[PDB]
Amino acid sequence: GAMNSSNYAELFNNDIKLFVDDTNVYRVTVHKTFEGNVATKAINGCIFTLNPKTGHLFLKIIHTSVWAGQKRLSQLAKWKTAEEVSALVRSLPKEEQPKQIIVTRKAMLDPLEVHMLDFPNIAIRPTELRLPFSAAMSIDKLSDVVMKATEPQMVLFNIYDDWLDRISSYTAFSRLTLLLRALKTNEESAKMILLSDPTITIKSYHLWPSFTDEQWITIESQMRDLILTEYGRKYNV
Amino acid sequence: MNTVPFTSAPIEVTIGIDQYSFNVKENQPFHGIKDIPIGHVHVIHFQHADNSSMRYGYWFDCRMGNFYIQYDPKDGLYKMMEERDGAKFENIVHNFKERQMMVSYPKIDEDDTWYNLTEFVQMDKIRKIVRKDENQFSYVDSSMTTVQENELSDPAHSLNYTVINFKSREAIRPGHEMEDFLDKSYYLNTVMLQGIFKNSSNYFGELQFAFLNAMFFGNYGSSLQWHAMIELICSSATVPKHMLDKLDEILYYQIKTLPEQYSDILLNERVWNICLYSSFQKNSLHNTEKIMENKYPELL
Ligand SMILES: CC(=O)Nc1ccc([N+](=O)[O-])cc1
Repeated sequence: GAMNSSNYAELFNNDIKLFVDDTNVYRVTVHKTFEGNVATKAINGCIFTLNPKTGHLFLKIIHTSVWAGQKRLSQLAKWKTAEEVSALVRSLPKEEQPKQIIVTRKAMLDPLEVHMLDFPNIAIRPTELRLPFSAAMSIDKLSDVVMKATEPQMVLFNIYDDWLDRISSYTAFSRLTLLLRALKTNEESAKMILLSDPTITIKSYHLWPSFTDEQWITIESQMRDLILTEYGRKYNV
Repeated sequence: MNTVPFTSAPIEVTIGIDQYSFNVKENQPFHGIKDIPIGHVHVIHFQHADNSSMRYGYWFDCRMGNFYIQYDPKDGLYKMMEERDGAKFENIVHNFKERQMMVSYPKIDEDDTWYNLTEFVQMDKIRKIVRKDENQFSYVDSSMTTVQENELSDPAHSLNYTVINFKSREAIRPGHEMEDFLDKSYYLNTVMLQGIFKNSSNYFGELQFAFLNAMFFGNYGSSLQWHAMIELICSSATVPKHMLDKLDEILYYQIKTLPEQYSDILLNERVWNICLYSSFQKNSLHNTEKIMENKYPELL
C-alpha cells in the first residue's frame, strides 16, 4: 500500500524501486495579453525519476513542443509522465527493471497503472511522505539542461554525487531531502549556504559542492536552521 | 396463464413472485401460484421466517416446461422441480385450483413494471450466467459469488457475468492508454457489444438480470455488475442514440422499483454521481436523473 514513516527503511533494501515525481513536467509562465486577458506560455519541464538506493536519476526532459495543439494540458501531463516512465522501464534490461514505482502524487496512480498493465508484477504505490522533489529545478545543473533542451531528451545523473563512498543510502537520501526541503522553503538562502565559501567547488561531474564530512555537518545544520526559521518567519514563532 | 403448484408449505416462509410477496405460515394449506403471465421470465423467491439469512430463488419461463415447488427437509429449502408427465401436472393443478388453494399472480392491468424490468432478460441466455447443466430454471441466492470474484471459490454454482474491468488489457488498446481510459467507447462498442454480447439487447439483458439479483437477493456481486455495466456506457463518449434512450428507460424503472429503505446498500454513490453529473452522458438520462433527484437526493 502507501509509503509512510513506518516503512521508511524499505527504500534502502535491495528490491529495485523508483520514485516518480511529475510536479515539473508541465510548467508555465502566466502573463497578460495585449487585450488585457491572461495567457500561459509553456516552458520546458522534466520528469524526476529516482532510485533512492543508488542515487541514479533518470531526468526525462519534456520539451514544450509536446504540448502543441493539445488540450487539458495538466491532465495530459500525467499521462505523458506515465507514458515516459513505462518507456523507460521497457528500455531497461529485465534485471534492472523496478519491482515497485512510488509516485509522489496520488493523481499519477491511474495513469501509471494503465500504462504498466504489461507489467503486472511491478507494484505502483502512493506515499504519505511530503517529499520535496519539486525543488529539483533549483539544482543549477538540472535546471540548465532542462532550459537548454531543443528537443525531447533523457539525461542520467547521480543525485548523490560520490556520497555513497562515505555514507549509506539512508543517510544520503536524508541529506538530499534536507537540501531540497531547504531549497523549496527559501531558495536564495539555501543557495547562499551552499556556495558562500568559494574555496569549495562543484566538480564538473557533480551536482553539489565537494564538502568534507565536517563541512557537511555544518552545511546540514545551516539548512535545518533555515527551515525552522522560515517556519517561524511564516507562522511568527 | 400458467401455474406453479406447491406440494406443501412445511415451514413458515415469505414467498416472492416477481415484485410481489406474501407470507405463508408453517403447515398452512398453500398449494402455489396461478395466473402467471406468459411471455416473461419470472422469479419465485424465498425467505424463511426463522433464518432471514439466505434469500434464494428460481428464474423460470413457463413456456419451457411444467414447474413446481417442493420443500426438501434434508437440504432445508423449497426446491423447484420439473414435472415431465403433462397429464399428471394438469390434474394436480386442476385439483388445487378447484379447492382454491392457490394465490393469484396479482397483476394490475395498467401495470407494465415487470415487462419494463425484464424487457431484454432471456431465460436461454441464463444458461451462460448459471449453467447448472440439467436445469431449465436457474437457482440464485444471496451468497452466490461471481465467476470473476473466484480470481480476486466455486464457478458452476456462481454467476458467470461478463468480466468488465476498466484497468485491463481488454479495455485498453496499447498506444491508446489515455484515450481508452478516459473515453471507453472502444471497450463498449468494439470489445463488448460487437465482440461479446453481439447486440445491445444482450447487453441490457445481463444488466437487467444483474439488477434483479441485487434487488431480490441482496447479491453483492450482482450489484457490482449492474453498476459496472451502467458506468461503461456513461463513460463512453460515443454510444448509439437508441441505446441511451433505452438505458434511461431501463434505469428509470429500476430506480422506481427499488425499495426506499435499501437505497443505502444497493446504490453506489460514486457511480451515480459520475454518471449523472460528470460523465459524457450526464445530459442523456433525463428520466433517470429526475427520478433519482426526487427519490434519493441524499445520495447526490
Ligand atoms: C454474453 C451475454 O449475452 N450474456 C447475457 C445475455 C443475456 C442475459 N439475460 O439474462 O438476458 C444474461 C447474460
